Amino acid sequence: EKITTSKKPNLILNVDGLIGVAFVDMLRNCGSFTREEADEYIDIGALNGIFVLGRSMGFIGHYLDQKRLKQGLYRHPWDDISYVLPEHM
Amino acid sequence: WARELGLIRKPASFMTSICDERGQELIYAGMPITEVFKEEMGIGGVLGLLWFQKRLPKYSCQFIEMCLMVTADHGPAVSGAHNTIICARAGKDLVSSLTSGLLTIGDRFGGALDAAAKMFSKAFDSGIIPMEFVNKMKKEGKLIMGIGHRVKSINNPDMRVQILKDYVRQHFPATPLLDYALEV
Amino acid sequence: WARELGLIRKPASFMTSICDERGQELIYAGMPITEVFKEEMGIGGVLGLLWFQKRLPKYSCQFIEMCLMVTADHGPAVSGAHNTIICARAGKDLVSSLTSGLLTIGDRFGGALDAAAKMFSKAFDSGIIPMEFVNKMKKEGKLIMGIGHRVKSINNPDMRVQILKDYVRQHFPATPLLDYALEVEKITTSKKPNLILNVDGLIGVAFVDMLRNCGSFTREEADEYIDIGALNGIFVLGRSMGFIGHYLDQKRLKQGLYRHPWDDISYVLPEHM
Amino acid sequence: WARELGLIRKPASFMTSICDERGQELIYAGMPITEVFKEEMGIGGVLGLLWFQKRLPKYSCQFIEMCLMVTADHGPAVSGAHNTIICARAGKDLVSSLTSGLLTIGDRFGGALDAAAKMFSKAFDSGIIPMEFVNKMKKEGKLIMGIGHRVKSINNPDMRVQILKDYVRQHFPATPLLDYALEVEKITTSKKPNLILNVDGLIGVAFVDMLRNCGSFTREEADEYIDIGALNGIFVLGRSMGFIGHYLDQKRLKQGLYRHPWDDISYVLPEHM
Amino acid sequence: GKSTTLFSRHTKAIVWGMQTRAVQGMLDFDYVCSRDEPSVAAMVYPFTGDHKQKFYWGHKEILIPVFKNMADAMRKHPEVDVLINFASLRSAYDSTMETMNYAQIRTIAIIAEGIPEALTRKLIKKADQKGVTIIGPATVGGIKPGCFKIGNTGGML
Ligand SMILES: CC(C)(COP(=O)(O)OP(=O)(O)OC[C@H]1O[C@@H](n2cnc3c(N)ncnc32)[C@H](O)[C@@H]1OP(=O)(O)O)[C@@H](O)C(=O)NCCC(=O)NCCS
Ligand SMILES: CC(C)(COP(=O)(O)OP(=O)(O)OC[C@H]1O[C@@H](n2cnc3c(N)ncnc32)[C@H](O)[C@@H]1OP(=O)(O)O)[C@@H](O)C(=O)NCCC(=O)NCCS
Repeated sequence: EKITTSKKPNLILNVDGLIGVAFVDMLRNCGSFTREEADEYIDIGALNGIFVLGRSMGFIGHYLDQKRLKQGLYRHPWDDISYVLPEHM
Repeated sequence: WARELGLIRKPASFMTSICDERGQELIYAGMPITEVFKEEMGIGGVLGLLWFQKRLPKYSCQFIEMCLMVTADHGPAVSGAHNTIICARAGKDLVSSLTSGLLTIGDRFGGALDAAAKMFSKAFDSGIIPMEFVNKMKKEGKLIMGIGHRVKSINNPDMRVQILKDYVRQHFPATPLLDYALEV
Repeated sequence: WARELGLIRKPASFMTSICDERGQELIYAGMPITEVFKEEMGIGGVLGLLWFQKRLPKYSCQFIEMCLMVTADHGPAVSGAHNTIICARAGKDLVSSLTSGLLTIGDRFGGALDAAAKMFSKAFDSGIIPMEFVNKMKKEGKLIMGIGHRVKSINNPDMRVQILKDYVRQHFPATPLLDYALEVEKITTSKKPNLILNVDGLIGVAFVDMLRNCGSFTREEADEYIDIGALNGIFVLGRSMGFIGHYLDQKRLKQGLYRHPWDDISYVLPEHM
Repeated sequence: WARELGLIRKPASFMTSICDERGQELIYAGMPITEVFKEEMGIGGVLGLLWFQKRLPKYSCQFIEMCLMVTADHGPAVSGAHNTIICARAGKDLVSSLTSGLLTIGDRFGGALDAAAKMFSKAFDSGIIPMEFVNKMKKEGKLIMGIGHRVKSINNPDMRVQILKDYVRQHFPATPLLDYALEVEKITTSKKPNLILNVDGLIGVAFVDMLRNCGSFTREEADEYIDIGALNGIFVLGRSMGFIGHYLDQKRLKQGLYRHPWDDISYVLPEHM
Repeated sequence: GKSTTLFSRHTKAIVWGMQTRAVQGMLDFDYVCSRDEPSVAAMVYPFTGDHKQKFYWGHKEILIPVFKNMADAMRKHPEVDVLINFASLRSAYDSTMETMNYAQIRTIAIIAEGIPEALTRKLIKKADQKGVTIIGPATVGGIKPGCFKIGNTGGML
């Protein structure tokens, strides 16, 4: 982060990267994982599980909120599309 | 440019009264993320913020965390965990395995939460005696959602409804539904 | 109003070169729905219009209908049909039952439609003799996808690989990849008799051959769709009929919730964590 | 060894009266796959077999193929194709993109296929006039399912309704429920032009006609297949071709991740919670 | 009304209560007794809709329907003549009051234990008024070897 923040000032260590490297650091620095499980769980996908279980609270929050605002069906208007069809198939 | 110099107009859909991601701080319902972490509310506190948009009291926050602890895994025999195992054994990935196990949580599996809330609240706010309510349900010919458990009984308790009952009796002020539920 | 009178110019996402729904006629790929029904192209023809955006020839449209008829239901033992049955027995609904069955069609279930096409088309465009291909997929582990069965071996055919093979050898002009796959299957039937060319391999090689040997695909769209997954689309759209059939059938026999008894589990829990 | 020796007796779950897979031939509903391809029943014919377990007549199998050609893609604006494009732009795969599009086929999008059959056949067997059925339905404040459409009108009609009508007038003997539905449609378009009899209502009433006025369904089968949900499956299986077409198109245009700009949102948060 | 041949080799029963173990024991008895047809037509459990429970006849499987209301169970199946009542001690009296007034039932069997004395007095009175044969309270039932078995009389096979 110190090296890459000198190129552009916005390149900071993201939250989606700090959780990853702090989680790997937890698994391979704290006890009870040896070093062959603590890089097995990263390959299996136990870091996608943290994001999916964390973001389920946000997606259930958005479901309950869009149900509580009595919002109707979505249609996504044709002025946001630009069909680029072939000439005559 | 025509809206930056402010002349055009635009009706905006998707009203979303939760989690304003713009600005210099990730604001939740009305409370910023630094206030979430300074006030020391757990994940029950942000469940109250995102879902309910209220800063719930600190006994209700621990009760929401207690509910998310007891409604965790209950063996792989049950149908949702079984579908997750079938999709993991077909080698898919985490989100397709979890998602095709999540699409069983309907009415016969996992629907007893909403069903036993609405039934015991429709038999209490339209006030009946519990002895008349069980006779009404027997006369109509359907079971009461809440009550069951083929293994445990009044002899030996469940020890995961027991800890919840202990928490609500030792922390909840003015709990009539629980009392009414116990009556039944 | 400003876009209607035309002075705003906002950039539009969602480029979508398929199915112009607006206007007065539901236009498909480039052809209206009235021409779709007048020119008597079936659901294989509208698959060629929606997926590939080409007017496929009338033998190829009927071949895609043949593929969606053979890759329909193949018994309820399999993983996806089993998941559909468990969600239908948990009383869910059609779209969640079919959907939670459709989230198994990855690599081990339903992946032989695409793996046995990428394999047989990578090792045919690299100029490899079938004996060298069988031996190359021997020294690297890697059992050949799309070759193998459990019972139907030889002088006892698959009888739904035979229908597709008859259709392709009678109707397809200039089919080299099916003939290469048949040379590979003739080499590997000498090892074991039940190493016949599977239906999941035959639809793969006949589909790749149809794309790169019929008209209107050059050769670089004809394997772009193979890389993108038109063959996975063929299997998923075919097996959706079987999964909806399993949902309706478990809903019609009025089956109850499933529990999967503890005699078939064998918990192997640790000691005290 | 005790089962093959035959002295144990175990109660099998999963009754599944469809697609006997084991044996020397893949039997469908009751008809083997060589007979399926020899009688030239199309994907509508195997749909009849797998879903209803009745070998349907040839004017009904072609109607099922016409339904699955008409209920294919209807543009990317609508909510299911929108979710499929969002997921294909977030780069997932076929089953997750098609599946996250298929989990919107509910009651407001595309799940009117069954409610516009239950409602129109519950107000035909308790026979009222259309002008009182509309009065009752507005009086109760509920929507007449399969009578409304967001973007099409009578001054902007959808042609896929007309293609089905010109088939069900000719090859269908004695279809009165469609005439009832057209009566209700023009009763409602006399008031508001927006409310036009959908394809999601025309296929519902034409499928009730095809089930109860053709053979092999008596009256308990032909109402069980409405109560169970065999008409939503027509829309889901028909629209799977459109959603796989949208996945393939957004995969071939090499589009990027979608972000949905904040000028289309209007956050309406509380003050300080 | 109290007939002599209560159960024969051609009898068929209606079970009241979700008692799949007892019905499978009865079907195993009727297979072992060299009997041609099973002695159970349908079951009654009023807490769910109608379906077909699957039971085991010998080496093979057959289906026994389970109804919700007793009226459909009497209408669809008129060949029965005996109703076994596995209801509880608090719901057997109303079940017998409902079940005696039907036509095709010639005998009932109250297997429940703990019935009230006044309730079984009114039950006996209506039973002798109607003419059915009641094998009632605190029983395990009966067994006619070669023909018929009520519930779990005798035990396992
Ligand atoms: C030794 C014995 C068990 C092997 O039998 P087998 O049928 O060859 O079983 P295998 O699994 O080894 O066959 C796999 C072969 O098919 C190949 N194969 C398997 N699946 C394949 C696939 N999808 N694609 C391509 N090739 C495949 C394998 O690579 C292998 O071929 P290879 O020899 O080139 O490696 C058999 O010979 C036997 O029964 N011996 C006992 C006879 C005896 O002496 N009895 C006592 C006298 S009374
Ligand atoms: C799909 C649907 C949302 C489109 O309708 P719409 O163009 O958005 O119409 P609006 O909801 O914006 O306008 C509401 C007015 O029209 C009425 N209305 C709209 N659709 C109606 C319908 N199917 N039936 C009866 N009344 C309807 C409303 O009662 C209301 O009346 P009002 O003028 O007195 O206030 C709606 O018609 C519907 O839910 N139909 C049933 C589901 C269906 O068939 N979907 C297939 C097409 S997507």
